[PDB]
Amino acid sequence: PMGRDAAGQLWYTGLTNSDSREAWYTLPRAPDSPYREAYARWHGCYGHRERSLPSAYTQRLRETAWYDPIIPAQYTDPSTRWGSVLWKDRPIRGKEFAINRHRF
Amino acid sequence: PLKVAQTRLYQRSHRPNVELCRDAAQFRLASEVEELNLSLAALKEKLLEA
Amino acid sequence: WDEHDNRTRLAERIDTVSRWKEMLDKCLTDLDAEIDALAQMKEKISQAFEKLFLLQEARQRLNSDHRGKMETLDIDRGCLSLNLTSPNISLKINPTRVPNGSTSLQQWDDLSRFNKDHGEAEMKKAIELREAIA
Amino acid sequence: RKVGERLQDMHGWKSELQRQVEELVSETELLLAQKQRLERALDATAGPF
Amino acid sequence: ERVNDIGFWKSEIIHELDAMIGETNELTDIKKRLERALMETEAPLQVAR
Amino acid sequence: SVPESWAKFTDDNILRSQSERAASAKLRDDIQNVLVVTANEMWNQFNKV
Amino acid sequence: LKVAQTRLDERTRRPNIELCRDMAQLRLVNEVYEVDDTIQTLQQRLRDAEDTLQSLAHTKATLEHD
Amino acid sequence: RPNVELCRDQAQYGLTDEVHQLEATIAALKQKLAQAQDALDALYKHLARLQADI
Amino acid sequence: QIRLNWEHKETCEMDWSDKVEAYNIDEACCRYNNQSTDVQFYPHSAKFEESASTPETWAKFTQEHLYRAERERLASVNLRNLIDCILQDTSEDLRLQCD
Amino acid sequence: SIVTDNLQCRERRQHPDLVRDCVEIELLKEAELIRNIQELLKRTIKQAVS
Repeated sequence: PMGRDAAGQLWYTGLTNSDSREAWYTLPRAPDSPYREAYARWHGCYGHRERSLPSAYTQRLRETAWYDPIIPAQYTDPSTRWGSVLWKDRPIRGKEFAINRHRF
Repeated sequence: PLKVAQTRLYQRSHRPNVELCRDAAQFRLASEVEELNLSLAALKEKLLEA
Repeated sequence: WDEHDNRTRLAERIDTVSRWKEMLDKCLTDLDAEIDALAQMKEKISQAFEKLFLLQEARQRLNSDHRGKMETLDIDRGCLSLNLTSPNISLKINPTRVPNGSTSLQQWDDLSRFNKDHGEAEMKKAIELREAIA
Repeated sequence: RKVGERLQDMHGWKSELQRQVEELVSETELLLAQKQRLERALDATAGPF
Repeated sequence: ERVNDIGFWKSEIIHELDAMIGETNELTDIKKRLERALMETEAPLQVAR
Repeated sequence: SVPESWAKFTDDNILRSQSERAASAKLRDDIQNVLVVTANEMWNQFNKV
Repeated sequence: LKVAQTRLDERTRRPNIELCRDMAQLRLVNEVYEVDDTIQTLQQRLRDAEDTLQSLAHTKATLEHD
Repeated sequence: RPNVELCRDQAQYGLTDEVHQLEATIAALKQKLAQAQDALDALYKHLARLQADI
Repeated sequence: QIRLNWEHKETCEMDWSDKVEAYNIDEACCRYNNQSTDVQFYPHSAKFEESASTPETWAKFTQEHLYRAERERLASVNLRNLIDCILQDTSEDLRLQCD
Repeated sequence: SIVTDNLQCRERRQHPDLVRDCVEIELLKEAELIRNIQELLKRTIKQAVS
């Protein structure tokens, strides 16, 4: 309160450090338990949507910066990053011109 | 009629993005809610003096 | 469950119409090879010219059918691409309506097989023309 | 009564957009036949070349 | 899906707001009952004196 | 912020509002108890006199 | 490229609590980088098509004379 | 789709069956919502009398 | 012109598809009474509310959409007239040179 | 990675010491300087490949 009555009270949040994940052995609920239903449902649908992205895009959604600074990943990009080779065929009358010497 | 006016305001609030409007019904319902609250307060004062 | 089953039926129709498109692509490039070979011994001759005319108009009819298959695959792939939470979804003015060009499955694929059979017919008749002129 | 008058105006504009959508359907459906005639003319001009 | 999550959070907020308004006008009612009772308790003091 | 941090912030607000509703409910029940005890005490002393 | 990258900037006017980074930021930056890459490869292949048609025109010039 | 391609496949029967199921589904859900709000009204109507007689 | 017709068609179809839900909402608000049930205490709405339009601005938005729809229909008829003249010119000019 | 871990660790403090002191200013300057430097390195690697 804001009064002459005043108390410095600490309070701990619900799904942090006080609740657990669901299972059939812990099935129905205990009414005394801080089961925060809103964060539980939201984080369930968030995890369902979260599992689709690959792992570098998961660790960009973490707190500390363990991610690779360059945005395109190694295992997804078909081209080499900062590769110097590029086959340019000079047009000369006579011999045969061709394309895509990178992937033959 | 407090229940009637509040439920009408709620169902009118669940409207799509362009048909949600600053309507004549909205001003009448706001005045109705205010008038019902003041009338209820006067009725409670009469009850206490009774 | 009903939405998943509708996705399965739509993908089945995609897998039918893509097969028809690729096999008509095969027939189209075989007609291109045939017109070029018949030209290369054209360079009896009146019969060669008039079956060149028949072969050209058959090629144009299968070309029209091939373009129709192209746009039909584009429409069905887009219709499966669209899903929950996109802006295009709306209540329609008349969802249930049978339009003017109503035809059935049997008549549709017998028509497509019919113009393919015509194509193979003038290919074969052209082959004994090829061997008679040679 | 305020609810009633807003309902009447909304009904009128809904029916008007119904008429406009139907007319645009009919206009596009009659424009497609010119493309059919165009393609037939393209065939019968591909022959004379 | 992002704007759907925002809408879910809005609905949670407005639920708690409705309950909160009910609490605060109940407590104002109890406070005015306490004031009326205080004056009624004040008068027998004058009687006893 | 990250979406988990954003969602935990709004649930912390909702739990604070729920806690304050709980404190007000306990306070109003104790107001009613103070009223009934006070009335009984004054009337008992009145009747002894 | 128009629609995706102005979608990004028209999103990023957000206030303090909802100034965040969801999956939409990451998917949109991947979108604009890959559309940019498609632009460069189609530009290069258009350039090589122009060179091929130059060779075709040159062979026409030397063959219609002979 | 154009003139030769309106094929009337299995998809049109599937879609009309889904729509035809769906108006009945939404109608039954509105009916149950009305029933539930009627029940809440009845519980208030007796809670008032209990609260007065106490 | 066919695809441009389609996209203004679905845009005006959006502006019509709002109306069915809003009309059902206002009709459901019309059928309340005092003796009827299903009215309740929802006290957020009087204190706090969001606004997006006035009736004249809503009507003006509908005029803008319907105007652009009618322009896009009429431009198609203009191009159809050009198609008529061009194909008659093509048939005449090929026949005269062939003869 | 080291800088962002310092940011979250120092932000997890208790109530009578959650202070925007000079340490948090220097940590923000570190985050900005690191990201500018590594993006400049990215562009320089592109030019050296070209």
